[PDB]
Amino acid sequence: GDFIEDSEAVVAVDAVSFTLLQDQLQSVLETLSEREAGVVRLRFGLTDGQPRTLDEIGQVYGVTRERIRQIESKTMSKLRHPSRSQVLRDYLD
Amino acid sequence: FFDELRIGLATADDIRNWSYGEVKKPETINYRTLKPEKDGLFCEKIFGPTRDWECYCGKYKRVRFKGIICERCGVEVTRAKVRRERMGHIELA
Amino acid sequence: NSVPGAPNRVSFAKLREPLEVPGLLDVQTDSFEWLVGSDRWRQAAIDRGEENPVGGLEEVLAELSPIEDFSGSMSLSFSDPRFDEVKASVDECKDKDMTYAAPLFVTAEFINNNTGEIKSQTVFMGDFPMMTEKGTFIINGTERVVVSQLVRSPGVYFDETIDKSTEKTLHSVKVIPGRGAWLEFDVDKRDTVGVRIDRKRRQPVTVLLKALGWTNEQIVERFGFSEIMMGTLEKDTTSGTDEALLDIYRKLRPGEPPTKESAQTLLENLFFKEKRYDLARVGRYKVNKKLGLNAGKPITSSTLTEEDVVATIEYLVRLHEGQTSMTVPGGVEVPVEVDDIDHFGNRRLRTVGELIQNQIRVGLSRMERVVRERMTTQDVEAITPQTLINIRPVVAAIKEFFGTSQLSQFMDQNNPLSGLTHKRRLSALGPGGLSRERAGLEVRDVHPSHYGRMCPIETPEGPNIGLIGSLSVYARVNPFGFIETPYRKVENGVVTDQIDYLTADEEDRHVVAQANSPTDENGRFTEDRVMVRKKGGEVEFVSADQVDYMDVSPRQMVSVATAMIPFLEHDDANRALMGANMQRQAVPLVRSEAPLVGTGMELRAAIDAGDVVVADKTGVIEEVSADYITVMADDGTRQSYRLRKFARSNHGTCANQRPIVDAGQRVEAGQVIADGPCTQNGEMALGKNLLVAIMPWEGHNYEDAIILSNRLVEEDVLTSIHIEEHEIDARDTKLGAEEITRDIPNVSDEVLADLDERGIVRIGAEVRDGDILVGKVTPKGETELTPEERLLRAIFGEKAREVRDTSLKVPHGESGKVIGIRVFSREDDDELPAGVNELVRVYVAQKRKISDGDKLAGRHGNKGVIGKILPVEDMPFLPDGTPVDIILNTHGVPRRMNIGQILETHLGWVAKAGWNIDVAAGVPDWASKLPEELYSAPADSTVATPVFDGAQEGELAGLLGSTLPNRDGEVMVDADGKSTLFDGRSGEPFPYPVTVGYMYILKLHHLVDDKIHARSTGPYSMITQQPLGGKAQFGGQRFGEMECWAMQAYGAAYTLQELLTIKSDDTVGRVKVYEAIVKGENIPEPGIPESFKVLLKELQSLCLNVEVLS
Amino acid sequence: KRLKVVAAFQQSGNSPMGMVLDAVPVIPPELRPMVQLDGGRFATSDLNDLYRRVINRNNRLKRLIDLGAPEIIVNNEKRMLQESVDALFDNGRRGRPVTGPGNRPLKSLSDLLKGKQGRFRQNLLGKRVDYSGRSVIVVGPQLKLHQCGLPKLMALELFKPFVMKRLVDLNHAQNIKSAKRMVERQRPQVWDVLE
Amino acid sequence: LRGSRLYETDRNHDLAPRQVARYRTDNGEEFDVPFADDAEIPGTWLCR
Ligand SMILES: [Zn+2]
Repeated sequence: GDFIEDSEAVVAVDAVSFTLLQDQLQSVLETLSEREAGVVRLRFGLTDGQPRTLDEIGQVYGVTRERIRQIESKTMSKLRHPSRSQVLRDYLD
Repeated sequence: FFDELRIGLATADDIRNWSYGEVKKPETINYRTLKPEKDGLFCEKIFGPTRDWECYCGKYKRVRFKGIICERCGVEVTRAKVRRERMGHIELA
Repeated sequence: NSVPGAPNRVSFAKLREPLEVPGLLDVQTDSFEWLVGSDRWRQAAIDRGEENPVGGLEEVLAELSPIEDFSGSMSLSFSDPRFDEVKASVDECKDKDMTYAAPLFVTAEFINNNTGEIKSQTVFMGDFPMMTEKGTFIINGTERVVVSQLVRSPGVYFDETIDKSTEKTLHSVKVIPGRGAWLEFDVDKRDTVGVRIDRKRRQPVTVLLKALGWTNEQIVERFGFSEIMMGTLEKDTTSGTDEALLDIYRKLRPGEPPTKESAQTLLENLFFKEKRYDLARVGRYKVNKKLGLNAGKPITSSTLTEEDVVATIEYLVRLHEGQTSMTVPGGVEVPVEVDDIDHFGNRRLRTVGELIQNQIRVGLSRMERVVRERMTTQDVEAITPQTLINIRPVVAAIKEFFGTSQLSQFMDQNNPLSGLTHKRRLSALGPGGLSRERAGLEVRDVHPSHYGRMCPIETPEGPNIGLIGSLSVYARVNPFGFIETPYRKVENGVVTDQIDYLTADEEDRHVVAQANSPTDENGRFTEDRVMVRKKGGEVEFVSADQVDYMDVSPRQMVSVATAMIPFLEHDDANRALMGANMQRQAVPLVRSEAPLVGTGMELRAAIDAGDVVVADKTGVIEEVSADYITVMADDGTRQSYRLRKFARSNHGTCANQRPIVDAGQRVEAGQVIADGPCTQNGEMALGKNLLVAIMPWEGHNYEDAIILSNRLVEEDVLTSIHIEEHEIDARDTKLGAEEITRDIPNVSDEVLADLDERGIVRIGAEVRDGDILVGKVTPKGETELTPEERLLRAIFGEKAREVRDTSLKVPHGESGKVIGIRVFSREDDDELPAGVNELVRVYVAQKRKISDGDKLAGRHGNKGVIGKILPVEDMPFLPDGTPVDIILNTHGVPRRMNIGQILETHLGWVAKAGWNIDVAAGVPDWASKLPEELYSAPADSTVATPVFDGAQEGELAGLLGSTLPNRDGEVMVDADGKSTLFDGRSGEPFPYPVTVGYMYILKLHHLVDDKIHARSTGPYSMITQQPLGGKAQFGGQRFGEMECWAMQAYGAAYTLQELLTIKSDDTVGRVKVYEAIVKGENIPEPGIPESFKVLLKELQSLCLNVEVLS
Repeated sequence: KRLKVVAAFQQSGNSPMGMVLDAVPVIPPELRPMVQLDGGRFATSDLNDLYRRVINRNNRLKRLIDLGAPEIIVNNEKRMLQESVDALFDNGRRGRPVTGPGNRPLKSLSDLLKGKQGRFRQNLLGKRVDYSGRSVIVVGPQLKLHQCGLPKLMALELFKPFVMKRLVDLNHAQNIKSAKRMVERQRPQVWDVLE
Repeated sequence: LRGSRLYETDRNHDLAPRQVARYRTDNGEEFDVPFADDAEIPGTWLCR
């Protein structure tokens, strides 16, 4: 038993990097997108860990289905600009 | 912040109160699918879930349900590390 | 002279050797040959004076058979073991990772008593591991050695002790069998003779005598000499044999009710039936010798007999009374004395053959039990040996012993000497032996009987001191397991050519004279009195006519390693032990050279270790390459020898054989044709001979530290090659098989630049820490990626790949070139373990140069680590410009009592620079006894100084005073052995002359390269959650209890708290502290280490109500 | 001697009924883990083996009483249950210790914290710690009384987090992952920050 | 040599709504179980 390492123990450095990724992502790119951040947050669920389908936004708010997808596509295209797509390009691993 | 540590003689009532469920099977894990067997040793319903907020049948698999007991398998959805603090008892004739 | 090669090495020996050194591997090979049984063994046994010899396997099989079932109606038997041929060869087994064994066949005969049938035929008993020519066992591709075990031989042992209350002398005797109940008699302080049977309560022996069938008249007739016997008899309340039998049965077996037949047959089966009580073959002989029974007849029945019990009682009674001699009726006269169990006349040696025989016996017992179970379960007509014979238990026992027994050990392959000494190791531990925690001073101390059998020097330094030793050079093992040593028969004060092998108890009855005693050409002793050893091992002067035996050689007492310490007699026992132990740790160097000064053993040992290649038959060399040597024998036969090249040893040391012969060169049988790892021209070369100056230098050699010149690094003098193997396996999983692939998720294209197309690293590449060796991937299954990772993948359009990387990566701190790759794939045979589809081995070799922290040592126990390596211009240099290679501190020698190294240095300087003794005015007085060959020798001439017979004080002084000059016709070293050096740094000459010469320095296998690891964060334990230990993992250093005491003494409350909580097992604290350090913040407060919580919830178990209040 | 024991129950609020057990507790599984070793092999603490036996016997008794077995068999089963519980709490105390494969006795609960090994003297009073290393020592005569020579690699490993912080804040690495990657490969910029 | 055994933003303000049941055993021991609003409460339960 003294040679079997625990494979579920929290790795310190990793546990740090993640909270930095969650800090450098939620702050900058989210804020420069104004209210277009909200749709992204619900789409991937990074605000409460609850991914939501398109209709789950339209069930309450007046936005329509295809418009949400268009907004998502535009945000996806413009957030991949190197000036703002290079700082987050080191956390892929 | 501890004041004192008191030792005593545990009674049947104390042992029963410590427990979250009676163990009544010697099974530990099934041979195929390598998962804990119900009502035996390593039982999830007694000692808690193996994964974080994931019950046996998978009906509840997200943090939002924290504290809810699954009505289909009885496994509470909580941290997987509760398995090192949940006790069980054997009622011997 | 024995070796045709025989490199020239003049010797200072003045005594001619009357007996040649025997084979040093005989202890293993002869025992194994006895076990299996071989034609040469049969011939040797016949010649030795025995008829109808029986091997170990035959003995065990005869013991097992015949067998009849309960309520006998039919019988079975085994006989005639046979070995046909080994399945594979040595190196095939070594490479393919399979045991080197041969099949075994035994003829089994099944007989039906009702009809008289015979179902006789051969049965396959399994694969018996076989011994190689070197005396090793290849198990699962690994070479292993079975070490002989020292064990107290079975017999009857008497002793006496002074009581505490009454202070009377109380005598006791114990009968120790191979198997059976323990029987021991005693005399009480009340003057009564009792007996404890099968560890039961004491009672008078008279009841035992009565139960055995003795009326109350024969006891008086026989034991009428003593008075305690009559006291016991009169005090005995029991009357008649029947009365005693009932009491004995009640006491021994109080559970079941007494009966008549059971009571009558109780003692019969307890001791007198071989199936339940058996003295070994040695036990019967020892009992007969002690009590003088069965004098002059073969020993076939070994079980106890009724005569010997009364003989033992009489012996004990007479010994207590005070009689010196004693003779039982029908027996010869024997003396009366107590037994010291440390005497080798009592301690015997279990060789490898006997150790294997015991396991074979156990396996056959289990097989016989299974046969008994199956015998009465099927029909009696269509029943054959195959149906009811299960060979699994015996093969299982054989496999268990080799892979699990403590005696079967992983061979030490640092160098040939290490392996040779391993095979001659005598161990007191192991099953049936001593325990390291239950061994007092008496057992581990040197006993006089050891002389010539067990070396008093070679032994472990640590807690195993005295429990593990080495066999002496000339020692031989008696078939009973006792160690015999040779002596020269001397009669009428004239040494005779006859040689006899004697045992300790046998030599105790003789007077033995030391070999180094003056003798005339005729053989008659020159002196009037001679030095001898007496019965008690006491040393005395006696008249020349009183000696009846003589030592064979002066070095009869030393082992193989101890025999290679020059000037041993000038070194203290502790330092000699340290040097002998160190000799076995020398690592092979890239190039080897024999010492200038040594013993004559280096040669023979090198051949006996079996690492050098010797021509089998006389002939002429035909072809010589770096890989093979082809020799055309004198007749038409021709033989090819394969040379091992860059083969990893058991301890990751390069084993490299190279030829020394040339094409068209005549060679003779037994002549070395290729050198081994640590050999040079057929001799043993463990280190390097180099120039040394004895002086303190600026405090860099303070407290045993050593300074080396940079030359040894530039010229690779102390460089060594180290090879390591890395293994990876691709197997099956419930989620799908894992594949060896060249593409790995999330890896830079540059990283996998040296990977072969299959994903394996390319040969000749230079891998460093963290580099990929073999590419592997395993299925993931569930993903449940985090929202942040999902968004990151979406913005980059990266697939959630099915497989995770599990490639084999170079361990931390490793480096070197890739030299070899081995691949096994289940598709192409490759009988891998179930579930494994691919197996890849990669060999990485690196060349290590001597550096700071590496451990060097001499042959006299003068170990030390290198503290400083200077450039050549800084080292002190001789007045001719020659710089020294090593500086050793002067404060070590005198207090450590290893002055032999100074003589080594002087004689090494003499050897390197030739010498010539002027003989114009006759011969000098000091050189009177030197042999002619030592009168003059050229430069770089090697010399031999055998231990206890070698270069003398005055001879060494004269040779120092009569050396040849250098190229400029001048002498650097004066007649006192000192020279005037120059300071390399300042440049001025040192004020006083310094001792300078040549020393043999060898590189031990203790290198800082492989012991440096540090840790900041790594794997943790499953339960306690504390860091793991060991360099294999990212081991954390243990902060032991004593360190806590020290911290408390300092009053460092905070440091201790952080050590015990934050840095060990405060799970939350660990990650929070890492985050704080990375972010540059104050360290958070610790709390509640996990170990205490585990303790609390462990005490909660086993019903203890432990709780915390506030 | 008898009063020494009797007074404990007299002058307290606890009764001696605790010496007879009606329900044995069970330790959480994590403290007796069933870890899947590499290659699919399973390693299990023998403690959970003992428990199993108890349960088995405790079940058999429940059956024997149910169908009204003769008193001899019921008494034998009760004795077996007693022995199993005894060995669970303290193996080898009364009779021959319970053994599994080979002949090594099983490790009971008491053994887990009894002697030199266990928890008290092996995991509570002294333990292995992070941020630590070890190496051979050599004499430094040029050092001052308050100075020691630390190998470059050992110092780098010990100070890895500090080195990573000083690399990221000095713009040698863009983030913590980059700093760690740089430190692992030991690029030249690392040694400047290390000193 | 290594083995294996069989990290989300914690939040206390927001949680899935739940309803508490109530069960009696043969011995009169009361137990409570928090179930989700989906209900589907079984008629019989296994208590501690
Ligand atoms: Zn469920």
